[PDB]
Amino acid sequence: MIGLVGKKVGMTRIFTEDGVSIPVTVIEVEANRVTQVKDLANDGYRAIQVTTGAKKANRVTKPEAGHFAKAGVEAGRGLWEFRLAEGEEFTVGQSISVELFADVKKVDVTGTSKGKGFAGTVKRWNFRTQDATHGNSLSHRVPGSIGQNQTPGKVFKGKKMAGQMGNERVTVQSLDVVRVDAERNLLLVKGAVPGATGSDLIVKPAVKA
Amino acid sequence: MKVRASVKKLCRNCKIVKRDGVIRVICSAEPKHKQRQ
Amino acid sequence: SRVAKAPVVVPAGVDVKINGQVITIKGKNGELTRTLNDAVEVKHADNTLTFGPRDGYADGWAQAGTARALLNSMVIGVTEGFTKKLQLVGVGYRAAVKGNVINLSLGFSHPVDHQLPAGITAECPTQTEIVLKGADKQVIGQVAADLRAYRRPEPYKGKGVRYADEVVRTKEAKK
Amino acid sequence: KTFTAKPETVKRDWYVVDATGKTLGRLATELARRLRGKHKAEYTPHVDTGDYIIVLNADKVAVTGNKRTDKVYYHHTGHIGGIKQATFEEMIARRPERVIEIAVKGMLPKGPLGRAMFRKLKVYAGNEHNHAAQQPQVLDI
Amino acid sequence: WIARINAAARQNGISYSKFINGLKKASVEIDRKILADIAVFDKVAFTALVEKAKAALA
RNA sequence: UGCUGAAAGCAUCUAAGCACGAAACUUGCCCCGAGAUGAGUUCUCCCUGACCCUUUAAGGGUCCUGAAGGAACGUUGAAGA
RNA sequence: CGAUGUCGGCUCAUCACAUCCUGGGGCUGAAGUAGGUCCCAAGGGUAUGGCUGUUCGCCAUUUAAAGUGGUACGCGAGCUGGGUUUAGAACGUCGUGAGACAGUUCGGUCCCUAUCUGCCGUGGGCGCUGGAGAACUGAGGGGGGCUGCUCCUAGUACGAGA
RNA sequence: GUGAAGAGGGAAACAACCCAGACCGCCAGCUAAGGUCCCAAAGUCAUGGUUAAGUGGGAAACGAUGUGGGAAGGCCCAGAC
Ligand SMILES: [Mg+2]
Ligand SMILES: [Mg+2]
Ligand SMILES: [Mg+2]
Ligand SMILES: [Mg+2]
Ligand SMILES: [Mg+2]
Ligand SMILES: [Mg+2]
Ligand SMILES: [Mg+2]
Ligand SMILES: [Mg+2]
Ligand SMILES: [Mg+2]
Ligand SMILES: [Mg+2]
Ligand SMILES: [Mg+2]
Ligand SMILES: [Mg+2]
Ligand SMILES: [Mg+2]
Ligand SMILES: [Mg+2]
Ligand SMILES: [Mg+2]
Ligand SMILES: [Mg+2]
Ligand SMILES: [Mg+2]
Ligand SMILES: [Mg+2]
Ligand SMILES: [Mg+2]
Ligand SMILES: [Mg+2]
Ligand SMILES: [Mg+2]
Ligand SMILES: [Mg+2]
Ligand SMILES: [Mg+2]
Ligand SMILES: [Mg+2]
Ligand SMILES: [Mg+2]
Ligand SMILES: [Mg+2]
Ligand SMILES: [Mg+2]
Ligand SMILES: [Mg+2]
Ligand SMILES: [Mg+2]
Ligand SMILES: [Mg+2]
Ligand SMILES: [Mg+2]
Ligand SMILES: [Mg+2]
Ligand SMILES: [Mg+2]
Ligand SMILES: [Mg+2]
Ligand SMILES: [Mg+2]
Ligand SMILES: [Mg+2]
Ligand SMILES: [Mg+2]
Ligand SMILES: [Mg+2]
Ligand SMILES: [Mg+2]
Ligand SMILES: [Mg+2]
Ligand SMILES: [Mg+2]
Ligand SMILES: [Mg+2]
Ligand SMILES: [Mg+2]
Ligand SMILES: [Mg+2]
Ligand SMILES: [Zn+2]
Repeated sequence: MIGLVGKKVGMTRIFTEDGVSIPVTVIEVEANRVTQVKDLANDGYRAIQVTTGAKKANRVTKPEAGHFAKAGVEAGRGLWEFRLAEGEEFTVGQSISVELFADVKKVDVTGTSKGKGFAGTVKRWNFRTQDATHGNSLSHRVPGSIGQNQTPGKVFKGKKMAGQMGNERVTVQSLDVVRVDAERNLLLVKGAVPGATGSDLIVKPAVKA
Repeated sequence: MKVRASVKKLCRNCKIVKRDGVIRVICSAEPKHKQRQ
Repeated sequence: SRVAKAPVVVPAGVDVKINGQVITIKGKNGELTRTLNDAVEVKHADNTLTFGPRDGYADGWAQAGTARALLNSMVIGVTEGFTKKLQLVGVGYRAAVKGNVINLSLGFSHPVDHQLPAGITAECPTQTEIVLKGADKQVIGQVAADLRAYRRPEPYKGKGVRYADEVVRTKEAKK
Repeated sequence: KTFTAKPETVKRDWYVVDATGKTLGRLATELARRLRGKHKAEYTPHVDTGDYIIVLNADKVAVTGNKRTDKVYYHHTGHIGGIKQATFEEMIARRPERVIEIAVKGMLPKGPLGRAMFRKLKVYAGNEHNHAAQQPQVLDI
Repeated sequence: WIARINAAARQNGISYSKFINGLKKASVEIDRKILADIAVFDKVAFTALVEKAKAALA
């Protein structure tokens, strides 16, 4: 359904009447606003493109500011797009309120990951390391052997080795929402949503619950 | 449900038929007679 | 062959529509359509369709008896009536009808809540005896078999869902 | 010294053909030799003498027998557990352009000029296109 | 050389095994090089040639 | 396992056709994904000067023009060899 | 033979299906339970220890299961060197002796920075035919799929009981 | 007998198999072994039958109302099934 865009600020815990310590996190969600409505005859697919946040005047560029003043909105910071289905009526000037999640029990959260650098073979793909003793020389952490002999006589495609760790788009699903905030524009969702704090995540109703 | 490459009739009600490239042997009142080629 | 040369009969009182293949026979029960394959020539003698192979085919007598038997079955379904009556067996096995629903308590934690096609008018004159009517014989045979064959009756006790007129194999657990 | 038809002087055409009711093996070799360009008298091997065809409604092409289902399409990708397979009826219901494009890709020759001759295969599977501005002629086969 | 000869033969409406047979009926000794070279430019004389083959057969 | 039913007037899941069927199949879940050369779709912002020379026009050069926007440099980061 | 390092462990796999588990159907000398036996099915999963140099094997103990094979009986320009294998020493036995013996204990140097194919990552130039700032449609690809047990139905059906 | 001491077209490639024995030059004609739907040159050439299984384009013991042709017999309007 119509997603929204938030920014993860911290992690805290909501307690209960009983004594449950529910882990929870606060994604601040301002009121997003429709920027470009598409459909099939206009572009090829029904969707919605939006933007929330704030960007400075002397670093919004002349291509972007024309698209801003073509709508009539403020100087936001991103450009995100949500696919849709039928049975909806929409315009461009109306801004989306923060209470669209106020009746959904299970949501989905996508975002970026953290950046763990050029990783290792014992670190990313969980290769069990070898003997740190007992004769063994200079092969404590290497990934060992990778191919057969002479038939194929090559390293197959789909192999796993060292590389960049994460730092891409990941997805956690079906999470638990406990509380909204009309006063200071928050969403409290149970768990540990991806990415470091100071990043912007894409939240939506859960695709299968 | 035998599988054999030498099928046969046994009783007086064995009906050899051919379905979908398979020479089946069946019977009206016998579960053991039921076959396949 | 021999049923391909022995032709059909058809009485009056009925809206005959032989538009070549689409022979819709609108009368007392209903009407059936079928777009036959074209390996048969057929004309109406106002009481009897002739049946034979159209000239040039290889397996011409394939359709020549089957389409004849089907055109017997369609017009006698429109004329008289068709069912093949079932009989539920078993204590704790009960069947209830409201027009186009079957509710069976066929030994499962969820009851068999099953639905019906267009050409089915079903009735239970007794709680375990159901009969489902219709005219299209090929459809009301298959629908009866699907509505029955959740449980073939097991060869020891005879407890299950069987036809009212079939044959079951009484078995013997030896000691 | 026999004449070698230089490319900047030789022309091109525009034909359309509605392949409904036509068989694959007896259609595709004619669409292969048309864009190979040998039915014209001024054919040369090493320089392209091709044509332009447009094959309309290519989701109707039929092969007789039982081979609407018994015609397989094997292709392997490069990741060791990844060779796949789709059959003829599924390829027809999914993408009815590649049922003709690979059929002419077989019979057309293989190389840089093979891909150059493939570049003119403007083959569709609908009942309209956007090169009628080029005023084509309805060829019959 | 035989390629453009067969091209012009299918262009005018005749095969190759009938064409060379009609020209052997007309007892010509002209080779594939110049039989192709006529069909390069002079289309009406090669049309006359296949008309002669059609008038030798028919 | 079926329904209808000839070949073979009868039984026949099969030859015409119609219905069911499992972690395998295509999807459905998710990721990098137009260097898809078959190179895309898509709403936006900028340049509306004079000329002579043989390359007679898709050509070479002198001058006000040098904007959209990016690169480089400094402060650096939950981005990083 | 102007040399392709050999058994077994450690580390990484991939395919095969004559399928160990799990999925669906027929037969039974199948009441239920659990099984017998072939037929379809290879997506996924497959024990930690004692003992010898050991794959196996035996034994102790789990689990749904502890599959069968090829890949130079996969893999030493990736790693142990215990096994068989060099030089020393001894016992049995053989020869008069020099010394031998799939007989045995004991100690015994495992070299190399990647040029190229390959594979996982990160990048500059140019093309996409006016040039630049972005957001995307997705033909194809790639990871993913496991299973235990307790409770409801119900101590129902089946069964003489159990 | 090729092949070692031998080139070339057909068997995809392929010393030994079939064709065949090239001293040099030519943008000349006829065929062999083998091929003529396009890749790659030449018949989607005509009558004419089998095949329905990609059989053609890998195999046995045995199996069967798959199928075409021939030769005899028994039962039959004393209607044989
Ligand atoms: Mg980082
Ligand atoms: Mg370890
Ligand atoms: Mg060392
Ligand atoms: Mg160390
Ligand atoms: Mg079947
Ligand atoms: Mg696979
Ligand atoms: Mg080639
Ligand atoms: Mg029958
Ligand atoms: Mg039947
Ligand atoms: Mg599962
Ligand atoms: Mg599924
Ligand atoms: Mg050497
Ligand atoms: Mg050696
Ligand atoms: Mg098997
Ligand atoms: Mg069994
Ligand atoms: Mg698999
Ligand atoms: Mg496996
Ligand atoms: Mg799957
Ligand atoms: Mg151990
Ligand atoms: Mg020990
Ligand atoms: Mg062991
Ligand atoms: Mg081996
Ligand atoms: Mg071996
Ligand atoms: Mg092994
Ligand atoms: Mg080895
Ligand atoms: Mg090695
Ligand atoms: Mg080793
Ligand atoms: Mg040692
Ligand atoms: Mg280097
Ligand atoms: Mg390198
Ligand atoms: Mg780049
Ligand atoms: Mg897939
Ligand atoms: Mg000799
Ligand atoms: Mg010699
Ligand atoms: Mg030779
Ligand atoms: Mg040769
Ligand atoms: Mg060979
Ligand atoms: Mg060759
Ligand atoms: Mg000579
Ligand atoms: Mg010959
Ligand atoms: Mg040709
Ligand atoms: Mg012919
Ligand atoms: Mg055989
Ligand atoms: Mg009798
Ligand atoms: Zn029997």
